[PDB]
Amino acid sequence: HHHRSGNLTGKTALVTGASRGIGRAIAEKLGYAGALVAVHYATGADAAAEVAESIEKDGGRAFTVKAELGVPGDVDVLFEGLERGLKERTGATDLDILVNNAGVMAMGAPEEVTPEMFDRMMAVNAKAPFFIVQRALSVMPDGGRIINVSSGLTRVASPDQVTYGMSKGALEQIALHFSRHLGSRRITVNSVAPGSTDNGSALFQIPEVRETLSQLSTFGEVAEPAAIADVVAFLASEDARWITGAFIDASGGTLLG
Amino acid sequence: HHHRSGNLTGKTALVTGASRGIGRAIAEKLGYAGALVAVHYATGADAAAEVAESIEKDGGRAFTVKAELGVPGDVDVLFEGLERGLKERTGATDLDILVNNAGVMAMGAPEEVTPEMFDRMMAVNAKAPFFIVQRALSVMPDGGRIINVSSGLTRVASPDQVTYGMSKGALEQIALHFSRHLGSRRITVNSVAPGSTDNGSALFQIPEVRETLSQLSTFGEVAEPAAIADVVAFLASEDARWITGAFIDASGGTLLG
Amino acid sequence: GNLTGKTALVTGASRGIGRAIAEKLGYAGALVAVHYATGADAAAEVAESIEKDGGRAFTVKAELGVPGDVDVLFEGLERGLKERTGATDLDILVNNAGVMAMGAPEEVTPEMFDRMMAVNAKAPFFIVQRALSVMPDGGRIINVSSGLTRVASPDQVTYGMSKGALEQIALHFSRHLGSRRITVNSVAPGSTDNGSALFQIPEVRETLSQLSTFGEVAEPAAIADVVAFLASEDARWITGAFIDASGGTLLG
Amino acid sequence: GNLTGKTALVTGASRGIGRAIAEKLGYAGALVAVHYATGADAAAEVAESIEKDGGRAFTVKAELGVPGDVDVLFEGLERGLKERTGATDLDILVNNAGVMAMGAPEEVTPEMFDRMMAVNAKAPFFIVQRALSVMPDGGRIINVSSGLTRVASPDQVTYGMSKGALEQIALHFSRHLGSRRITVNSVAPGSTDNGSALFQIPEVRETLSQLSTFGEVAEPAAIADVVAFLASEDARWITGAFIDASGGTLLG
Ligand SMILES: NC(=O)c1ccc[n+]([C@@H]2O[C@H](COP(=O)([O-])OP(=O)(O)OC[C@H]3O[C@@H](n4cnc5c(N)ncnc54)[C@H](OP(=O)(O)O)[C@@H]3O)[C@@H](O)[C@H]2O)c1
Ligand SMILES: NC(=O)c1ccc[n+]([C@@H]2O[C@H](COP(=O)([O-])OP(=O)(O)OC[C@H]3O[C@@H](n4cnc5c(N)ncnc54)[C@H](OP(=O)(O)O)[C@@H]3O)[C@@H](O)[C@H]2O)c1
Ligand SMILES: NC(=O)c1ccc[n+]([C@@H]2O[C@H](COP(=O)([O-])OP(=O)(O)OC[C@H]3O[C@@H](n4cnc5c(N)ncnc54)[C@H](OP(=O)(O)O)[C@@H]3O)[C@@H](O)[C@H]2O)c1
Ligand SMILES: NC(=O)c1ccc[n+]([C@@H]2O[C@H](COP(=O)([O-])OP(=O)(O)OC[C@H]3O[C@@H](n4cnc5c(N)ncnc54)[C@H](OP(=O)(O)O)[C@@H]3O)[C@@H](O)[C@H]2O)c1
Repeated sequence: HHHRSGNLTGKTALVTGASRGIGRAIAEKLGYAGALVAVHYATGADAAAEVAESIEKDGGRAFTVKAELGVPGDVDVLFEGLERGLKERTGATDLDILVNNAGVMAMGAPEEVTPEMFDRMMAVNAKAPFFIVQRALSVMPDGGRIINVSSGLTRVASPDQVTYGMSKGALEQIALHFSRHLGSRRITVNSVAPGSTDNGSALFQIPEVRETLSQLSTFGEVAEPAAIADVVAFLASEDARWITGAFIDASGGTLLG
Repeated sequence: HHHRSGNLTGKTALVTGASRGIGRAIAEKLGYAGALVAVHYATGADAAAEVAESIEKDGGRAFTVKAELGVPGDVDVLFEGLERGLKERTGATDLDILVNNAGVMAMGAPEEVTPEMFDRMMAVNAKAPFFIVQRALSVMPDGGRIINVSSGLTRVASPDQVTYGMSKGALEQIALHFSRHLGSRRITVNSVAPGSTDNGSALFQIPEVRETLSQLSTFGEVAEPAAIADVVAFLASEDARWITGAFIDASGGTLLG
Repeated sequence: GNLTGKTALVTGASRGIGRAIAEKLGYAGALVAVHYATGADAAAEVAESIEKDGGRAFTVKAELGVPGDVDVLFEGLERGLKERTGATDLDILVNNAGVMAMGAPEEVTPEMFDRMMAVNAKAPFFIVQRALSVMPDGGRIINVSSGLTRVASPDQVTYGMSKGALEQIALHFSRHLGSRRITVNSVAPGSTDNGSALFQIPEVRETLSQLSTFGEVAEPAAIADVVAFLASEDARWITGAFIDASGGTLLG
Repeated sequence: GNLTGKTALVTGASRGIGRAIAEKLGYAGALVAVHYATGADAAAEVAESIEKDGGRAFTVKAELGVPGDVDVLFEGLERGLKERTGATDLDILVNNAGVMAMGAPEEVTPEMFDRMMAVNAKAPFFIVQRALSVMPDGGRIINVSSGLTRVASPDQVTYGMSKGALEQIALHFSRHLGSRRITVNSVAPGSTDNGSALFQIPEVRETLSQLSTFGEVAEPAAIADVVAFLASEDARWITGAFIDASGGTLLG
């Protein structure tokens, strides 16, 4: 197996929800840069394997980690798999880069939202990222990186996605408070807000929604996942060392009013 | 019983957590303005009665409603009591003004936050306000008002209150998304962000915290609850008809950097 | 009313939003200085309307954006306040006067830029500066901005720049003046019918109405009611703020 | 590097942050126009440093904030680009040049105000305007603002106003230029050691260091690395943004 070197050679990274979509693109980019990437998934193990194998065929290093998030024991399951894999491959449990990308999306009348729907959105999109950050701190060296994938919908009124917006609003608070907490350790903590992005899902196959999504960006297109990944990879690098506690707009001009 | 008239005469209002602190001040001000005020509480029934009686002795109309928020059946319990009281006193269940003020606060190391602590903060401060709004829409006439009491801590990094900050970040999203949803009904939906406010609690009796809280405002004082209530009462009035989807900074210059 | 015994200057009060603000502050009991550049008869009408409804008011001419402007304004203001009250004290300052323009960004000239900045940002700064010498503790400074500082509008970029500058006044002066308990805030109206012919053209009115989540352009009274609140003791704990009075124009 | 074949103008590149930006863009492969007002020898040093490390660069003199400034700048720039590349195409524009000042708000003069606005807001607007005629699709406009647009700083209110105006350029022009895929963004450095004597005074350096959550003032390279990212294809989906490169100065 040939080894491609890059700016993140020697670093380790966890990307949650890396089996497809934006997460996949993030893992691929971090892997290309030289980071040993833990490609996390809930149930898409074949997709996750494809990503990890892609990273390795291109000269990188990667492995998959299964953990359903939003249920009791989730963070323990995640970190058992992560730390086993990191120890096997590096001799240590150190985690340099954490990308909280896994999330769920939903569209529906606000009048129809149930308490169970609210709990699930909040459990996956806000609660799990908090507890993943909390657990990561015990193994993240000084100079680390935490990047939380939010949404432009925290700045664009979208009644049919209020629950989702609430969960991402909570997510964004992680960067604000933890950036200060972790300043002395030089761990940067930032939110990245993608605009509408073609994740290859069934919902993007629907003509009615797909038509309106393209016009949200000032560029008149939805994003390719790679356009979001390139921003995350920058934040994960030395070049973004003076950026912390920030909201980074990667929406292609969706937040212009 | 003598009747004092004001700008809100004929209107009805629910103020959650109106037994003490900011909520009490809000109820008193809305009552003085002529609104029939439902003074809500969880367990401080004697304090709630004192508030309602204060409102009535000053020429207004008020009654108390018990509901523990953040538990199954909470919104049903709340609205059973509210609607019974409104029907008894007005012949209708119409609710003109909704103030989501009830909330919990906590200070502690981020490393020590437990999942149970997170759930409770989110259940009371974000989830319950969402479901209260959802339920209120079925009884709120066009021209109504929804005011959510947030916190300046959504804009000031405060590691020992990250969980609280997350919950208020979620809360703030309610005004953004619902303002658009409800535009055609002319129901305004806004967030108000108090700065540190003397609520008469035990925590304000502690010298160490009380000293640092006073210096957060550019005025070098903590707020009196009445200073926050006067802002809420404005938002509840006709004079604030062109304000919706807004974050209203009632922090006495706490958010200046 | 709640401003009885207070004095106020409302710049650009001869018409539009400023006229509505003057009328509202006067009704609440403030002695209002009704400022104008060339609209002397319209200014006189506003002052008379305030008097007619039981208040006190007078007019003060000053063309803003030219050398000597703030001197002219404050000579007229302070003389008029001293004559009427026995003091030059100014409790409430509303920087409302402003100019608006639409055009392709490629056609903006340096002269157009200077004029916009001179009236919309520079004059408000020097008016605030001069007002500090005569504003008692518990005073109020309210700057009328625009929602266009938050909504990308290429045909109004120079106006946007000027209002972005104006908004910084509240940020920095709120901290400077905290110990005097003078609040300093920006109010951002949405599209508001100022009585100009522009707003009577159906196609233009329709387009502008759709900017608000309410599907209407504002009446000036809707903005004035917000300003009067900020000028009152009810807004004593609001300083350094951006107050969105746009009818939901800033929702994305 | 990732900017090979691209051309760039960095205003105020003779020293400080602009010098670091020029050096970084040149290392990435851009032909860099190193602009200055009076620092000709320092500008020459920067251009030589770029050449020495394998790149291409040249200097262009223009005093900004005076009549004819943009004409002088673009005559020099376009002639130099045409000579070196055969075209006047400008891919990357960095409005970095700016003036800073501290003093009591009561002592600010109209002349001080005009100078600050002329250099920090007006010249960037007219530079952008002129650049549109020679910027190809896929270009980049990056305006260097300041964290002080978000941190109340009474002794720097006029600077704050000027930077608040500057920030509006990205908002409005991002929408104007979307169909050309030219991104327009503001970068906000925190306190950054620009090599001036101010930063060698221990007491001042200590105070400024505490503004960042890292307890240090920035090296110019930390800011330049952010600008170089924005100038690259990696930032193609960032437009109309405020990018906080302040080391956690804006946390409250
Ligand atoms: N697409 C957009 O337009 C858009 C816009 C803005 C922001 N975002 C945000 O970007 C992130 C990625 O979005 P996307 O469109 O790439 O998502 P997507 O294609 O659905 O992919 C979701 C990823 O998250 C994982 N995941 C979902 N639920 C999980 C759970 N409960 N536990 C563990 N993993 C779970 C999935 O794993 P499996 O494969 O195992 O199911 C998958 O890898 C999300 O946070 C989303 O909110 C997306
Ligand atoms: N104090 C500050 O400095 C400050 C600053 C910014 C924002 N805020 C926000 O302002 C709001 C009021 O704060 P405060 O200081 O006035 O509060 P406080 O004095 O503790 O009063 C809390 C009120 O909420 C009620 N409540 C608490 N938990 C409840 C629950 N689970 N179910 C139903 N009611 C519950 C309490 O009812 P009982 O009397 O029955 O217990 C009480 O009426 C909160 O949303 C808080 O987050 C406060
Ligand atoms: N209308 C809107 O949709 C809208 C929306 C958002 C914000 N705004 C802001 O609200 C404020 C008032 O706008 P408006 O629509 O009411 O404007 P308007 O109807 O055009 O009235 C302009 C007022 O300002 C005065 N003025 C203009 N230039 C002046 C100068 N150089 N020196 C002294 N006074 C000058 C005018 O005095 P004369 O009568 O003597 O000419 C007049 O009283 C402005 O700052 C504007 O930017 C307006
Ligand atoms: N340093 C900080 O802490 C800091 C923090 C935040 C933002 N900023 C911003 O970052 C940018 C660069 O700041 P810096 O600290 O690197 O500044 P600096 O060390 O003072 O360098 C100023 C540069 O701008 C040029 N310049 C100044 N006035 C000019 C004019 N009227 N016409 C043409 N060029 C002019 C100078 O050219 P000459 O050499 O010919 O005089 C010089 O190259 C500025 O926009 C500043 O506002 C700085």
